[PDB]
Amino acid sequence: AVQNDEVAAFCQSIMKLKTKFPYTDHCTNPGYLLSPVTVQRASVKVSIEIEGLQLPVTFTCDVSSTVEIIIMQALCWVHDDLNQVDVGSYILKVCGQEEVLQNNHCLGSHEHIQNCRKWDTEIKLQLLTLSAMCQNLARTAEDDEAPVDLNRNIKEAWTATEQLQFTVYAAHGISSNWVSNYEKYYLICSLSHNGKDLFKPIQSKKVGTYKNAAYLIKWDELIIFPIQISQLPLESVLHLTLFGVLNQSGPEALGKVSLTLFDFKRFLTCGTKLAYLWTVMERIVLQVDFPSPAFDIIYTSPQIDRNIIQDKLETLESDIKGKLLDIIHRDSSFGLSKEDKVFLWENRYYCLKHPNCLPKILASAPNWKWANLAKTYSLLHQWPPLCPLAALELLDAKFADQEVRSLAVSWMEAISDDELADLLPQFVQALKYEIYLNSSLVRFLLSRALGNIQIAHSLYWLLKDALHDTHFGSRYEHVLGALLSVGGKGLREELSKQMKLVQLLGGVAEKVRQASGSTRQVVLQKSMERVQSFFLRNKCRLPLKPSLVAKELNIKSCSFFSSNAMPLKVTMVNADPLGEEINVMFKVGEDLRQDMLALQMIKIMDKIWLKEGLDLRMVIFRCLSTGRDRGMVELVPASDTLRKIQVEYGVTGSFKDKPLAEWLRKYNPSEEEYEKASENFIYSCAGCCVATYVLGICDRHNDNIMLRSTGHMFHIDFGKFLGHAAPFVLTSDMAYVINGGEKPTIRFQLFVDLCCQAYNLIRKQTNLFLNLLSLMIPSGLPELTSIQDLKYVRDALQPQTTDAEATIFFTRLIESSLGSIATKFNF
Ligand SMILES: CS(=O)(=O)Nc1cccc(-c2csc(NC(=O)CSc3nc4nccnc4c(=O)n3CCc3ccccc3)n2)c1
Repeated sequence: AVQNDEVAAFCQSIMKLKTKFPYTDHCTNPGYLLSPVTVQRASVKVSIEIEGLQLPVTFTCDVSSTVEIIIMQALCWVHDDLNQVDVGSYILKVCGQEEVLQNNHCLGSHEHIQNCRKWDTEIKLQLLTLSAMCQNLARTAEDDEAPVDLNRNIKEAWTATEQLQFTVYAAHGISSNWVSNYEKYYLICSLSHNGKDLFKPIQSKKVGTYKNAAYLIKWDELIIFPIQISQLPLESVLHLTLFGVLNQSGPEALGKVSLTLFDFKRFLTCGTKLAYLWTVMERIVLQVDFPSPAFDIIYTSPQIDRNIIQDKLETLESDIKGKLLDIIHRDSSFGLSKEDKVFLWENRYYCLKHPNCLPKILASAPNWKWANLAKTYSLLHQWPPLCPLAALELLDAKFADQEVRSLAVSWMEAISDDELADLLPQFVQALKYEIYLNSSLVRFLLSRALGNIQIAHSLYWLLKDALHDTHFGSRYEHVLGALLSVGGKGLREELSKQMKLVQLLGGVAEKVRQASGSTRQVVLQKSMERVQSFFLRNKCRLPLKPSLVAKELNIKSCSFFSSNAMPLKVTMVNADPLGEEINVMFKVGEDLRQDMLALQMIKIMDKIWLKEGLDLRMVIFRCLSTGRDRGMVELVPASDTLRKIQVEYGVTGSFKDKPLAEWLRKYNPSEEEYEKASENFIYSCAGCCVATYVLGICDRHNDNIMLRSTGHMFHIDFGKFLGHAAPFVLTSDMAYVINGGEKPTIRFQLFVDLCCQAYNLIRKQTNLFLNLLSLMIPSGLPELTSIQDLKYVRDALQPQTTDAEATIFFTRLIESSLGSIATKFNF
């Protein structure tokens, strides 16, 4: 009955958000995907199709020049004098791909450009105007005008002395497999804020089902906490963990319930409140009765302190300033001893010069008591703006305060769509630490989605994948409903076709696995015919890369890889005849979400390196979980497992060093071509080695390691992630490729330099990797479950030590990985 009120006011806020994104604004409503930029620290051939020219124009562009000047370098090839064409109208799309280049960005800073250079493929763009560039996704006047629908006494609280108490009445609708399995049941009640218990939990008494009511458990027990309303922060949560002692022939948790002690309008919970814990998907109703005074108790925030605290200061230098600087320059807040905490908290007004340390300060607060909020808030308002990545820590569970979080979101406005897009999973998890449906965060994400179609696309797939969390399933239903609503008729119809495609592909995969031995191909062709029927009545965009528009299935290219998963090779025809055909893997019966995380962490190491001008030539491939234990995976062309290389070589010749080199000589015959390709191997192997050690991917064998024909090395099956007890292994044929001989060369010295440089550049961002892995804890991936799992990664990243002693540390890992051939080299 406030739940309906809360939703109603959300919708009101979301209508008001929409008014800032009118259909007419091409900036915020372009109707097309933007080709992604990743800002980079020389020259290239671009081929541009031009309307009314039989041949496309090919010329050299300074990779450093802006798409804007390139657009008319290309009008200068057809037009001798360009006053009689409006350059503004013209845009540049990638051939085959309904994605448009960003005028005010470098050519070199586009993902599509960096990728072509890496693979040495033809950059193929199309010159065209806004009028002729597909806009089927654009929002309409109807969409903007349309409504938002989804899928008296006053005591203040600081004066309220009433002790927090409530009666756990009953649970209703317990299944009959429960009434057999367990005799008695019991609730563990837990009171928390900032993700931590305020008091030790209180157990209810142990009670069986009520007389003549096998669907009902009745406790009718008053529970009293040793705390009064005054002492409860606004974001205080109640957690009733229902448990069940097994009948003869340790009681198991049967479900959890969340209950905010205040509601969205700051009023304390009064009266009877119902919550729903889910077990299949069957709905049990828990009745908690809170007191009903004649009066409403409302949380009021303290009186604001306007004092501005600078100018004259103690400026003591007894090494106390040095110790403060030491903890300011500490990698992170992780491991920070209670002593380091009080020290910071006192010299906090001296730290005002180093904005990105605020998280250490807030985590070193003595408490979040009403009294002390006034001085913590004063600081926050005079505090300088934080880097968006630094602010991310302030949306973790640790900081539940609504002013901290809302201010973290204001600093984050600074971030580019292009960087947020690779950070969306973390942001979708953080939504579990907003106790209220409306919040600065969900408005920030919904407003970014309105303004940028890649972000709306990715939010879609990530919210759908969060619906499956039984505890937060309802929160995410309302966030999804608001996104789908505010996205328009255009966006939703493509997302429906996209949903429809993945479901059919999943059906096909299930049936192919069910089919046994021969006739598996015949089953694939028969099941694929329904997808053939689906494309006959629909053009559809590819979920993995919605820039690609499939129109048709190519059945004779459609295949199944030979594996326990039996993944399918889905080949599709591009709807643009300027395009190349579409190849993806659809895999069923593996939870891809962890594969997705490995990839993201690798991609962020890439970006960190590119930032500092280090290019390790990394293969960056996409993976999307479409539901639970299924999704679509990018296929890398002209690549093969290490195993398969060694096997092929084993048939002719018995030299262990020769196989990788012989495979690369076959696809790169010229000495220059072989050199270019072994150098791609040096660089990409180095990135792979660093990534393997930091992320703890210790599972690397001849099957997990892949090799593109161009020389680039990469990993595919991230089965073991953050693994505990040489973390990477360099075989003798890997060594041969880097040396380019069986004796060592300065190419091996280039390999170690690259490993160490790249390693230090990741250690300088230790705090980003920790925040990005903590924010994924609530996601329920098996080997990322506690704040201990992070410590292994921090341990691997060795942050106390200089770049000098880290370089010695990693160089010793390389000596160790070489195993027995290590003796051939000099360290
Ligand atoms: C310009 S174009 O459009 O015409 N070329 C193009 C474009 C896109 C894709 C393909 C394509 C078709 S088949 C393929 N893959 C291979 O050649 C190597 S196999 C393999 N590659 C993996 N890449 C990544 C992530 N994962 C994988 C994985 O799992 N595999 C399968 C590994 C395997 C080996 C042996 C038995 C079972 C599974 N790319 C072409």
